[PDB]
Amino acid sequence: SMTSHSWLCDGRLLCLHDPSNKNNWKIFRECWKQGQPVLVSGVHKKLKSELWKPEAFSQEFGDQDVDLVNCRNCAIISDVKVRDFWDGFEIICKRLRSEDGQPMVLKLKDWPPGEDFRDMMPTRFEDLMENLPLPEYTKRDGRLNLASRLPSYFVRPDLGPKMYNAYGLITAEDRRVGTTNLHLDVSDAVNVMVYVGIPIGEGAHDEEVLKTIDEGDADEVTKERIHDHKEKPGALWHIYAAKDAEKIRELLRKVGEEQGQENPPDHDPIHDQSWYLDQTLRKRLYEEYGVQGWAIVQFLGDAVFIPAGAPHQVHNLYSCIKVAEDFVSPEHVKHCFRLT
Ligand SMILES: Cn1nc(-c2cccs2)cc1N
Ligand SMILES: [Cl-]
Ligand SMILES: [Cl-]
Ligand SMILES: [Cl-]
Ligand SMILES: [Cl-]
Ligand SMILES: [Mn+2]
Repeated sequence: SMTSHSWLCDGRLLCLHDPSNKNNWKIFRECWKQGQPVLVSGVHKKLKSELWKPEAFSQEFGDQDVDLVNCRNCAIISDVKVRDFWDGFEIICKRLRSEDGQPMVLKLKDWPPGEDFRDMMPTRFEDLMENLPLPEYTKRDGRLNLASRLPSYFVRPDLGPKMYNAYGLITAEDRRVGTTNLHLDVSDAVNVMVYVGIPIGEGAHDEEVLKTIDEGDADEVTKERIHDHKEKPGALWHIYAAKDAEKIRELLRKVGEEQGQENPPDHDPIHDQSWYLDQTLRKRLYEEYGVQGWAIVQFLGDAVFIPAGAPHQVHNLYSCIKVAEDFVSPEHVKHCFRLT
C-alpha cells in the first residue's frame, strides 16, 4: 500500500515517497533541523523522459569542445567533442580505450560550463525546476531559500542547476575509486538522478555491482531494494554529519603521513578533494574516531538532500546523469557566514 514515508539506514534516514505531496515539509523539517540528509523517491515519474536521454544530448550538443577526466588515475583528456563522451555512455564497444586497450571510465567535466545550464538548455531547466521536491526550500525564489536575500557577509551559491555526467565504475580494483571525491559545500543541495545507463552484452558488469553492495555497509532494506531488481541503482553515496568534519580531517592527516605525504599540521584534506574513503578507511573512521555516516544508494528518480557543511563522496555503480540545485535554508545558514 501507498504510504507518506519510510526509514532507511536503521531509522537514521527519512525516505519521502511522493515528491509533490504539499505536506512533505511537516515530516522533512525536524530531520533537516537535526543536520540529517533526506531521500525523496519518484521524481523521474514527474519529468519528460525524452529530455534526459544520452542520445538526445549527443544529437543537440555533440559538436561542443570539452575536457574529460579518467576516473581511474585523474588524467585529463583535453579538447575532445562532447559526442565522444555521450556515444559511449551505455554502448561499451563505442567507448574511448586507454593504452592497455580497455574501455575507460570517464567523467564529463564542467558541462554545461559554469552557470550556462539555463541559457543552453531552457526546456530541461523548466522541466527540472518545476518538479523539484520541497519547493519552498529548493526553488530560486522559494520562501525558505535565503540565497537571493542575504548580504555579502554570506557566501552565496552560483546560479544553477549543475549537471554531473559520468560512466559506472566496473572492476574489483575500481571499488576503491570515487566518481566525486570526499568534499563539503557551504550551501545546501538537492541532487536528482534523471537517467541510469546499464550496459547489456559486450561489457556488462552486473556481478561486481551486486558483490559491492553485498560486501559493503548498506542497510538490509537498501540491500532488499538492490535484490528486488524493479528499480535501476545509479550511485553509492557516503555522507557524514557537519559536526564530524574535523575528526575526518584528523584521520586523513594521519593516513597521509603514514603514506609518506609531507603536509603542514593545519592543511585541509577535505578542501583538497583528494581522498575517497574505501571500506578500510570507513572502518578506521568508526573504530579509531567514533564517527558513523550514512551509506545511501541513489536509484533512478531519487533526490538526495545534502546539508551545508556535511562531508560527502559519490561512487557510480552504473552510468549516471545527475542534476543538482544549491539553496540556503534557514536551518543551516551558519555554515556560509564569513565571520567567527
Ligand atoms: C542490473 N539491473 N537492471 C535493473 C533494471 C532494469 C530495468 C528496470 S530495473 C535493475 C538492476 N540491478
Ligand atoms: Cl548544521
Ligand atoms: Cl533544452
Ligand atoms: Cl516545501
Ligand atoms: Cl572529485
Ligand atoms: Mn557536493
